[PDB]
Formats: sequence, structure tokens, C-alpha cells
Amino acid sequence: AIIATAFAETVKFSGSKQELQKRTLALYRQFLRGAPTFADLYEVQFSIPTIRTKIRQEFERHRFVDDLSIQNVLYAKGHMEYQECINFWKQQAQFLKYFPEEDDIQGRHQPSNFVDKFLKNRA
Amino acid sequence: NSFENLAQDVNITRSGKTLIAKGTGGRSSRTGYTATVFGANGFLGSYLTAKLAKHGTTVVVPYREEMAKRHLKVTGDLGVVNFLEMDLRNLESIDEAVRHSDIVVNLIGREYETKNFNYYDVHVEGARRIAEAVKKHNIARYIHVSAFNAEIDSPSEFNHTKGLGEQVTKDIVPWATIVRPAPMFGREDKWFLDRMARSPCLVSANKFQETSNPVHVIDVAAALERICFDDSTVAQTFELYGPQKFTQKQIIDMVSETLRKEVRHIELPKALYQAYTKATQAIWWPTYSPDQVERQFLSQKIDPSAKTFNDLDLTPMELPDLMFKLIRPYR
Amino acid sequence: MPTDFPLPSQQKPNSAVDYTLTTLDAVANWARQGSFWPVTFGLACCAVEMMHVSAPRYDQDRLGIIFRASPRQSDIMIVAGTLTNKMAPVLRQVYDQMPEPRWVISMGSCANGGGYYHFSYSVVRGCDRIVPVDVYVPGCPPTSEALMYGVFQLQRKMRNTKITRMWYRK
Amino acid sequence: MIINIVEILIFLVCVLFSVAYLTVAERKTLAYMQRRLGPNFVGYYGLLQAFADAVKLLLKEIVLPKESNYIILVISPLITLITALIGWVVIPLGPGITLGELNLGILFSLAIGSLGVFGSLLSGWSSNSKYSLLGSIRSTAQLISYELILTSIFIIIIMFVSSLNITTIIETQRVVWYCIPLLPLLLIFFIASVAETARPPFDLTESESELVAGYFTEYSGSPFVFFFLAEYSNIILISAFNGYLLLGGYLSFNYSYLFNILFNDYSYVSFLFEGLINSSAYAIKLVFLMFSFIWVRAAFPRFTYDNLINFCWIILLPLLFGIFLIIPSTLYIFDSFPTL
Amino acid sequence: MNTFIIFIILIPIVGFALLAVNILLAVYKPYNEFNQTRLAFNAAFILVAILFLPFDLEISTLLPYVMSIYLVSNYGFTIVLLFLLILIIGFVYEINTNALKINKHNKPNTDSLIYK
Amino acid sequence: RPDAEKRIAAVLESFDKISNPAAITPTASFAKDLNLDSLDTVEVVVAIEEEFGIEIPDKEADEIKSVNQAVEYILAQ
Amino acid sequence: IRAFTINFGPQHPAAHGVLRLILELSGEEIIRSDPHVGLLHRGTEKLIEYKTYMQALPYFDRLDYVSMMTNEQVFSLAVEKLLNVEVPLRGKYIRTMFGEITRVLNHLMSVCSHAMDVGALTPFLWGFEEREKLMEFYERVSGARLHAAYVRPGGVSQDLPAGLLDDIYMWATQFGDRLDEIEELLTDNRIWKLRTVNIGTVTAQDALNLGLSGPMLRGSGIPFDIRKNAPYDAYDKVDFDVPVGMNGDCYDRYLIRMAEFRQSLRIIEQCCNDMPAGAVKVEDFKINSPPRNLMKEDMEALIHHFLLYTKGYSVPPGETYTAIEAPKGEMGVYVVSDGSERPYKCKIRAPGFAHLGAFDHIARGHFLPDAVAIIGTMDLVFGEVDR
Ligand SMILES: NC(=O)C1=CN([C@@H]2O[C@H](COP(=O)(O)OP(=O)(O)OC[C@H]3O[C@@H](n4cnc5c(N)ncnc54)[C@H](OP(=O)(O)O)[C@@H]3O)[C@@H](O)[C@H]2O)C=CC1
Ligand code: SF4
Repeated sequence: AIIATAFAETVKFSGSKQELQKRTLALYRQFLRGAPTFADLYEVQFSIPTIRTKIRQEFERHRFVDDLSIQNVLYAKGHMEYQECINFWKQQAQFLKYFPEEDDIQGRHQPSNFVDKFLKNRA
Repeated sequence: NSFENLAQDVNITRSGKTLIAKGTGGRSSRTGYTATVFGANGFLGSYLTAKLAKHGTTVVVPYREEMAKRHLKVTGDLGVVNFLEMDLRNLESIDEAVRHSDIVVNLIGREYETKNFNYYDVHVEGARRIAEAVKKHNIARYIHVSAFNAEIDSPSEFNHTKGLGEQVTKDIVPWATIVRPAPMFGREDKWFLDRMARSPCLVSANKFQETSNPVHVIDVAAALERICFDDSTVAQTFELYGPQKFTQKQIIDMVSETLRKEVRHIELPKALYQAYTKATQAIWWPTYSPDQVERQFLSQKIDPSAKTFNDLDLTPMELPDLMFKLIRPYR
Repeated sequence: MPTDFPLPSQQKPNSAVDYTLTTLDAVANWARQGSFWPVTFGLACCAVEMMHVSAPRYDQDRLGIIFRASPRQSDIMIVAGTLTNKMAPVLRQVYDQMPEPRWVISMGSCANGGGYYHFSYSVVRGCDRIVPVDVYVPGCPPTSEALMYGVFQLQRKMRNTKITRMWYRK
Repeated sequence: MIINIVEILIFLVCVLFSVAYLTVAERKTLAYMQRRLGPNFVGYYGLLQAFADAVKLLLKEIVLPKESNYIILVISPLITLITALIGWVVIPLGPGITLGELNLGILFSLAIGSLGVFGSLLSGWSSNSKYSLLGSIRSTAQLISYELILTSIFIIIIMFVSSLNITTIIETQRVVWYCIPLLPLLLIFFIASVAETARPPFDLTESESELVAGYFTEYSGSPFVFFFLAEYSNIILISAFNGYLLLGGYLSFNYSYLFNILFNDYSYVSFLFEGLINSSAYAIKLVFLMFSFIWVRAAFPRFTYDNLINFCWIILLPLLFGIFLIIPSTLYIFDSFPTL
Repeated sequence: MNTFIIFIILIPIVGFALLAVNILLAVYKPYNEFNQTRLAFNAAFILVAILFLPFDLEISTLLPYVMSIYLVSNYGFTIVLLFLLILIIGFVYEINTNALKINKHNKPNTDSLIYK
Repeated sequence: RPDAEKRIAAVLESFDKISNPAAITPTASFAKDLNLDSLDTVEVVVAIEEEFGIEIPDKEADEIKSVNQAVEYILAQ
Repeated sequence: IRAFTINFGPQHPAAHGVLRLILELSGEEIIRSDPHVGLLHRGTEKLIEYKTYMQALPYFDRLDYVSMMTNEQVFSLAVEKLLNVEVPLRGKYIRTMFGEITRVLNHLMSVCSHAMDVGALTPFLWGFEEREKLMEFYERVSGARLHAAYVRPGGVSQDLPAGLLDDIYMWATQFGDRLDEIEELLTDNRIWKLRTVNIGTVTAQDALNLGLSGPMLRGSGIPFDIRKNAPYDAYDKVDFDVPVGMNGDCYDRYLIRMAEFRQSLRIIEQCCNDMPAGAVKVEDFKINSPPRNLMKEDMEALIHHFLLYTKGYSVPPGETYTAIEAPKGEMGVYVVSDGSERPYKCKIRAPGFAHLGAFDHIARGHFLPDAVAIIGTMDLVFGEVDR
């Protein structure tokens, strides 16, 4: 097993926060470039800018982590999920994990106050 | 996994039975509503009892054929979906199928006459036969469905008999809740998109200008389930119409612009049109109906004095948003 | 219409039309019973037993069973072995490209209600949650005798298919 | 007009009604070849099951892939079927008894087998998946490459005949068969015979493991009975070719010595019995041969495609040109030249 | 009126009786139910059929000879044997050039461990 | 290329987080003038190359900090 | 730019296994491969930390579901090495010859299944028949068929019937004819010899660098077998030749499997002649159950019979890696004892795991029908590889 697959890289740990930031920026560019491929491949119901506004907000989730190396494991997980989606390795059932909120508007009586929590004793 | 079905947890039903939805609402959970859906193998019924068994209400399913009954098992847990056979004829089977049902609906409507059933059979007579036993058993939240354009008047014997069935449901067990949906569209609908998906002829009258607003079927099912459980639905007629009225030329052009094909057009008048549909009744697989001829000159007659989607906090979707999805695999 | 009518489980032929329809139904169900083409789905400890039915002790060719391992020619599918999270969309897709007079039979105890892996994380808790299964074959090494018996159970169900009698809508 | 429309029906129930029980017979053989019982649940001694196969197969649906032109998936089953069915004219059944006698027999006999490739090449193009296309390529290349040597020994057969009429060959073959002088010809013909049919000493191309569940198209329905029946018609059609132009076609022995003992005069009973025994000699050769195809189908694994093309052009075909140099020479040593 | 011409005409109608019998007897006809860049070859796929044409063609070239072989006694022998002896060396061009070799690049690394 | 920056402005206008769409000058800083982020940078740059269908390398993508540099790069095709 | 890369098998490409397997074909030549395993991956190791060793035993005949008994054996060996107990003499021989009839079964399945995958249909039935004869011999000893609730970590579950040791000899005389018979149409066999002469060469040092073992490593030429290198279970006390191949081809990996029938039959000849007498379980009632004769009579046997079936037996802390020679290869197991009665952790080394891991070092350059003959002689049953 001398040789890798198409997009897989040797994992390597950036010594600085800036080099990590450079890799993450290139990575978001890779997702954003491959995003119209995904809607063709995974045959999804919805549009490409919805994919893009998810890929933005997922990195918005982890914008505010302090550590170098916790962002390093976070980058490696992101690169592996890129590796999955760029091929046929995930299937569209597993691809549509990332949009639970889009496909169905939730339903009647989403509990907001204390009372709607209370009448179904917090679901 | 939460109860987005109910408003609450503890519900006594109208007939006085106590229902406590234990667990957290998922597939393994139990809600407690014993429901019965007549004709559930039909196209509305599959989407209906899917969402109805998604939260673990016990769904009593009466069937007619032993083969099509099978693909509704998968949407329920153990004891959630159950099956039992019946004919519209044998009253004892009606009597049996609703003995413990909290709630019950009947989407029985057949667009063509068999050699054993007519419109007067399966719309006004059989509905009487079943809701009589509903009155005999004090079954709560009885729901009856009729079609759009359900008049007393002649020109479609189907539509002539739908309003007759409405009046019978208003007559006996008189608090029964009547819903009239629009034309419906979904993945493999009955005669409205899959007939428009592939067609060697595509002929009908009117020069393609009958008017309606079609509703996506899952919106009808969610609307029905949100009806099913609350108050403020009892004995109320329900117009369920889509967001914007269409014409057939508009619809078919919206289909063909995504197909990027020449959907054929013949549009010959009524006289030669009728006698060809006359000969199709002797064939066992269902064909276009000779009484579906008449509804082509008819359009969506909306009653203003009814209650919409926005009664129950729902907004259905628009057909132009869905056109890429539903007739995608014919590309 | 009559207020009383016999159930389709309880009805007998009385019209000469019904004798004709019942014999034609018997021919259709009979050709469906004899010729019998499942698809090789088997994947685990529940697949060697599927091959044990093809073995020369408990033959299936004498039953007409043969594994056209191509789901478009298959009548039914034998879900056999355990069923994981990672596989299950492929199971659904293989169920999709099957012709309409189909069935599916759950060979193996993992294949119904999870079995021995009912509490694992990456497992489907029985193939109820994917496809509508009509006969279960219990047994964790679900016996060749039991697997054949499941097929005979399914063939009895095939004898009671009534594809012709339902045109009269009985 | 009346006696010919029955002449074709009796041949139909002689052939089409027999090719089904061929497919039952192959299961019975491979049962006893692998020490198990054949079909026994279905009929009285487990016969008839091809009817239960077909009638079920006629009741399944016409699901069609979205990538396939449906007309093309109508044409290729039909034309492969009717190719292997209109190959049935100048099989001879006794002396001069064909469906239509015509002096160019072998040319029709061989051009319709030449048409036999044309359906299977056309078939894989529908549902234009890359594996589905390249499988049709791999099938058609061997399917022409041994169609060469199948064609190419038919001329050295008629280097003893010099006449294209098929029933002339057997009357030439009364003095001696052709297999018993020309023995290794039979061996290379037998492997060439199972080549042009989809047989798995050689049919690697029906590899479901290699393709995405693809045998050829998995196109099933009453489409499926068409290529299937065409395949098993191809089986005993090339058996029939093997029967007449290489083996004893309808000949058993002299049998005039027996007849002058039995009858005293020509009568319809005498024609009946002689046509019986000629058809039975043809039958016994044909029925040993259909068994031999299974008898080699059982005992051997499949090939590599590299093996298959190496098996055509390097090991078989120069030996075929060696035949082309020795049999005109053996013809040339003696006077020996055949006349029409 | 001859049964020969009846035979080739009746069988497409028999095939139609087997063709439309599914369309009569079936139901539920069609429900809902990457290939970006490459295709791959060697010359061993593309060459077999192209080289097949002269070797198929020479059979039909040799075919008028075998009917008339008694007339061309001891001399059409000589002509056709010259024809064959041209074509046979035409064949043994390719087998020495190995035109149907589809050889593998799975070489076991012939070159040894030359070090330092 | 004439009126290329008009198309660049047409693509750049279609976003959010822009307090002034009329602040699209040919010398508009991304982070400073347009008030954009590090993710907005490659967002608009990939939107540009998607508007043209051309593909760009990584460092030449990384260094474009103003639309002036985009119109500087734009004539690589 | 990349090949038109395929999915090899969703369902039924290689029999007995879900072989999803990415291939990149450039001339019908594999430039590289990538098998995704995980399709059977039940996650059994997460489970076996929550059950007692008493209960944890039939996890492992589910693993490697064509050779159950070596898995049973290797976990019993790991725990007996961990517990510092000793199975008695009768137990050693009975476990030994069951671990060798399971070898007969494993090669009898694997060679014939590989011949079917290639296309030879006749051993695929002639072998499974004799496998049914061996299903019977699993059946008389232990439970049903194909999943034996057998060798315990105390040794053996129970004694034989009264006459299996006779009856297996009546079988063992005729297995030689029934084995040479299938040998007669695959060993010389110019079709098989063509398809398998140098296909997938495995050199020596690359066989070591890929961690391979069993018949593959012994096919490459290195004479290594756990039955004779690091012996156990009276494989010392039973004379037993071992075959060793010459090339790195699949043909040595075939011929060694043909040879091990001839070897493991000689096992049964030297076992059925010299089966001793003695206690078939371990001597004490503190790691396995007392017999049910005397537990209804003795007070002491009940509390052992109860604690072994509520708590189970307590294990000293520590960790072991016991690996033995499965017929697939070296199967290992690495158990980490808490000192409690659940194993704190237990890794398996399934043998086909590294065989699958060594695929695209071997499978480069070969053809796609050649990419099938490579499959079933590294024996990817796929019950092993994921778990
Ligand atoms: N756009 C539309 O199609 C419109 C339809 N509707 C009504 O909504 C309901 C469901 O819609 P849709 O899915 O399209 O139609 P369906 O396919 O559901 O109509 C047939 C269903 O009712 C059953 N049915 C009919 N007659 C009988 C009978 N004698 N005995 C037992 N069952 C019978 C059928 O049984 P089986 O399962 O055996 O076939 C089947 O379940 C219908 O009542 C319809 O009239 C109202 C407005 C719009
Ligand atoms: S039935 Fe038994 S052998 Fe089969 S998957 Fe389940 S546990 Fe495994």
C-alpha cells in the first residue's frame, strides 16, 4: 500500500497558528470549489448556496477555539470529511446528515416557554 | 426525539378514554392514540400513516389486497401498525375494525366504476355504512374527506356523489369533520404528474385552461395530522388549497421546461374523446376514466367559508419550487 | 350491495367464472411457486448457511431455488447475516431495483430485531427498519431445515396470493 | 398451402418445445455431475419446470433503466431470438428433408451465425454505463474472434464436398464420416463451438463480480426469456452444425439389409420407419452432443480475457493454417479432387 | 406460398406474440427507481476487430475457390497456395511483433541493490 | 478587459455583510473597505473564478486582498 | 484524470463477504486499489468489554464464521495463559483434533469457494457436501451447526458422545478419496495453471513487511507455523509435516491448501488412535461449571455453579497476546484484564485484516479477472476484517 488515494495527504502538524490558519483557508476554498460537484453527485433536493451557507457556518462554529493542537485535530477531521465527500464514499443518505433542519420544517408546538416544555415534561 | 406531534403529554380523548404518551417521542415510543385509516394503501394513505406512525400512534390498517398492504409495515414499530382485511360490503368487518380506534379517517375514493362498484356505491353508500358504526361506537375525532368541487349538481357523477357523501356525513354522527383538499401532487401521484411525466398522447379537452392550485401531498398529510389531535376542528368544513391558482398550460410548460422535451399535444374535442374512453373499462389495469372527461371542463370552485392551512399554523409549498425534484428521473 | 359478504379468507368458488379464475390463479401462483429466484444478499455467519442450502445435502435446485445474483431477475431477497449502519442504504437500493411481485425473507436472528448485536452502535436493529419482511427465519445459525421451512411457509403464502381473484374484488 | 403450414408447426413443436426441456436437462445433468438431485418438486418426475420459469417470467414487470433507449432494448432481444430461430431452415432431417431446400445451404447456415454477434454487440450499448459498454466490447471481440475459426473450418469441410448444399454433404459422408479421419479438427471445433455460444469455460463476460451487478444488462422480464431462449437455441444450433458437417449427420449404418428382410414393398409405413431411424441417428448424435456441452461446462473454470485472445490468435489459428496447407496438399497428392 | 418464405416471415410475428404478451400481462410499469472523466484502453481491445477484417475477408476470398476446385486441377492449387503463402507470412508479422500482447507493468524490479 | 470589474461588482454585490454596495470602488479593500472576514475573502474569490469558469492556484488565490488585485489578476486568461 | 473507478461488489461479488472495493483501472490494469471494509462492522469489541468471559465466548465464533473453532480456541488459550491454569490431557487432544477438523472445514470451504469465484463449479458442491458431513460432527459434540458453544476458557464444554470417536474414523477413511478426487481436476488443469502460475507474486521480505502469515507466508518460502514454532495442545505430541511453497504466486498458496488436507487427516489418524482417558473440563470448579450430576447433591458445587453464572470467575490483572495458527493465518488476540470479571479490553488480530491491508501492494498491474483469483486466496471472508 505504497501509494495514497486521490486527495488524501500525509498528516502533518503545523507548528504555528498561522500555518494552521493558512491550511484551513485553503481547505474552505476546497469545499467551496467542490460544492457544485456535491449536488450533482449526491443528487440533493436543494440548491448550491445552501450548501455554501452551511459550509460557512460550520467553520463559524469553531472560529473561537484557542489551542493550536485542538484546532489541529479539528482540521484533520475536516480534511477527512472533505476526503469522504469528494468521492463516492459517503452515500446520499449519509450525506444528508448535515441538513436535518432543512428537509422538514419541524412540526406543530415547538416548545419555547416554560409551559410548552412543562406540558410534555420537557419532551 | 421529541413529541412534535402533540401539544402536550396527557390527553383524555373526547369519548373519555385516558391516553398518556410515555417515553420520549421516537419510533420506540408510544403515544396512545388508536387510529384507523380506511384505504391506507392509497397514495394519500401511505404518507398519512407514515407520519401517523412516526410518533407511535397505534394504527389499525384495514386492507383489501394482500400484496399492497405490505409496504406500510416499515413505518411502525411492534404493535404500532396492525393489519386486518375487510370489504366495504361486509358490515361486520367495518364493525370489527373500529372497536378500539380513538380516531379514524376514510380516504376511500375511486375515480372509475368497476363492474362491482359505482360512484353511488363507494362514496355515499359505503361512507354511510361505516360512519353508522362510528355513531354506534361513539368514536371520537371522526374525519371524512371529500374532493374539491364536491357539489350537489350533475355534470360529474363523481362530484355529484361527493357532496351526497358530505351530506350523509353531516346527517349521521353529525359532528364529523369534513376536509376537501385541492388537486394533489407527489412522487408518483395518481393521475396528475406521472400521467404528465410520460404520455404517448397527452390529449384532453378545454384547451388546457382549467384552474386550480395543487397541493403537495406531504403538506396534506401534515395538515391532516395537525387536524387529528387538537380541539377547534369539530364539524368544520375544510378547504385546503395551494398558494397560487394555475392553468394546465402553465403546469405542463413548467413540467416540460425541466424535462427539456416536447410533451405532445393533441387536445381533440369531446365527441371522439368519449367513445375511446368507453372501451377502456373492460381492461383490468386502470385507464383514464370516461367520467374523468367531465371534470376537465370543471375547475376549482373554492368555498370562501372554510378554514385554511393558516388555521393550523402551516404554509404549504409552491409547485415551481418542487418541479426539479419530482420528475427528475425522467431527464 | 349486500350488507353481508364472505371474507376473502373464507370464500369458496360458486360461479363457473370463479372456477375459471381460481384455476387460472392456481396456474399463476403455481409457476410463481415452482420457479423461484432469490438474490444472493448474504454477508456473514448467515451466508454460509445459505450456501449450505445449495450444498448437496439439502438441495434447492430440486426446489427450483437458484441464485440469480442480479436483483432485476430476482423474485425475492433473502436478507441474511447482520445488518450494519454502514451498509443499510445499499440494502434499500437493492430492494429498490426489484420487480413488483416481490417478497423479502429475514434469514437469521441478527436480521430481525438486531439479534446478538441489538445493543451495538453501528447496527440496524433488524431489517424491519428498512424493508417490509414477510417471513422471518429464526435461528442464529438458522437451520437449513428451518430456512427451507421458511421458504415453504412463504410458498404457502404464495399459494394464497390471489392475484386473479382480486380482479373480481372479492 | 395447408400441408406446409402444418409442416412448420410440427417443426416448431419439434424444436422450440424441445429447447425448454434442454434447459431442464442441463439442471438434471449438473445435478448428477455434482452428486445431487435435479428438479423434482415441480412436475411428475420434475419435468416441465421451464414452463413454470417462463410463465412466472412473463408475469414480472418491464422495469427499464433511465439510461437505456427502450426501443433498443426491444430490438436486441427480438433480433437475437429470431436470429437463432431462423437458423433452422437447412438443418437436414434425413435425406433432403429441410424446411426449405436450397443449393446454397452452408452460406445461409453461416451468415445467420454471422448475424449472431450483431445482437450481443448492440445489447450492451443500451444503459450506457462505462462498465456496461466495455463489457459488450469484451464480449463481442471474442464473439467475432472464434466466429473466424467456426467459419474457417467450414471451407475445409467442403474441400471434400465442393457443394454448398447441406444435404449433399451427408450423402457424400455415407462412405465414411469426417470426424473419424479428421480427429483433431473435432477437438478444435468443439472448443470453437462452445466459444460462439455463451458458455462458461469461455464466457468470462458474464461476471457479476466484476461489474456493478451486471451480467449483460440485467434487463429482465419477457425481455429476459428472449436472449435466454436465443442462447439455448444457439447451443443446439451449433450442435446441429457439429452434427452434419463433422459427425454422422443422419446416418447410422447401411440398414438396407434389414429392410429387405422386413418389408416387401414401399409403403407409408416404410417411409415412416426410415424417416424415424434417420431422425433418430441425427437425434442420438445431437443428444450426445448437447450433453457434452454441459460435460465440459461443469469440469472447468473460466478464463482471463488475455487468455481468451491468446487462445484465439496464437495457439489455435496458426494450426488452422497448417490445416489449410495439409488438406489441399493431401488433396493434391492423389487425384482426389471433389466434384459437385 | 413456399414454406421457406413463410418461415422467415412468421417468426417475427411469433416474436411479436412473445413481445406484446408482457405488455398485456404486466403491471406497474415504471416507478421512481460519477462518470466525469476517463476512458481506458490498450491496443489489444481495439486491434482485434480491426485485424479481424482481413482474416474474416479471406474466408470469403477462399470461398469461391472451394466450390470450383475440381476445375482448377493442379494449377488453381498452385495459385491459391501462393495466395495463402502470402497471407500466412502476413499473419506471422503480428505474432513476432506481439500485437495482441496486453503486457502488465507489474514488474518485479529487475534492478538490484546497487549501494554506496 | 473592459467592463470586467462591472461583472466583478455584480458578483460582489450579491452577498451580505456589506454596509454599502455603493462602496464597491475599483480600489476596495476586502477586509477594510468592504468589511469582510478571512472566510469572506475566499468566498468572493471562488465566486469570481466560478463567474469566469477559470481555475486558480492557491497562493494567487491567497494574496488577493483587494478588488484592485482581482482586476490585476483577471487577465491571466 | 483518474480512472473511471468502480465499485466492485455491493452484495454478491465474492461469495461469503461484502467486498466493497475501489479499483482504478487504466488498461484493465489496477494502478491502485482501495478496499473499504466496514460493511459487516458490528462493533463487537465495544460489546465484549461489557460481558463476562463466561458470556463473552460466543462473540468469537461469530468472528471468522467459516472457522469458528480456532477463534474459540485462541480465546480459550489467551484466558488459560492469563489465568495460569492447565487444561488436562484429554482436553488437549480433543481441542486439538477439533481445531484440525475445523482446518479441514476451512480449507474445504475456502478452496472450493475460490474455485467457484474463478468458475469451477464442481468443487463448490463436492466440498460443501463433505462440509455437511462435518456439520454433523460439530452437531454431536456441541450445539447445533456452524456456531459451536464450545471450548471454554476453562478448557472444554463437555465430553463427546459415546461413539463419535469411532464414527469419525469411518468418515476419515473416505475423505482421502473424496479429496484426491477434487485434486484431480484443479491441480494439473492448464486453465487453472494458466490463471494461477505467477499471479500476485509475494516476495519474502515484503511478505514480512505486510505482516502476513499462515499459508501465505509459508507459500512465499519462509517455514513458519505456530503449530511447530511455538507449539501447544500436544501438536508436539502428534507428528505433523508442514508444507512450504516456492514462488510467491497464488499457485503455491493453492497447493499448500491442498496439502494441508493431507496433513490434517494424518492429525486425525494420530488422534483417534491415541485419545486418552481423563477429565474433559478443567479439574476445579472455580473457573468452569461443576457437572450437573453432583451439584444436586453437594452444597459446595451449587455456590460455584451460581457465582460462575452470576458474577463469573475472577481473573488476575495483566495482559496477554496469544496468537495461534488459524487456517486463514496467524490469528491473534490481545486481552487486557481489569482484574474484574469483565475484560477491560480485548483486541482481536483477525488474520484477513492485514491480508486485506496488503491488497494493493500485490494487486498492482494485474487484470480485473485476475483481481478475483487474488481475492479468495487471501481469504477475505469479511467476518474477520471488520468486527
Ligand atoms: N388529487 C386527487 O387525487 C384527489 C383525491 N381525493 C380523494 O383523497 C383520497 C385519497 O387520494 P388518492 O390517494 O389519490 O386516491 P386512492 O388511491 O387512495 O383511492 C383508492 C383507495 O381507496 C380504496 N378503495 C377504493 N374503493 C374501495 C373499496 N370498495 N373497497 C376498499 N377500498 C377501496 C382503495 O383500496 P386499495 O388499496 O385496495 O386500492 C385505495 O386504498 C381519495 O378518497 C380521493 O377521492 C380528494 C381531492 C384530490
Ligand atoms: S443470525 Fe447469528 S450467525 Fe447470523 S448474523 Fe445473526 S448472530 Fe451472526
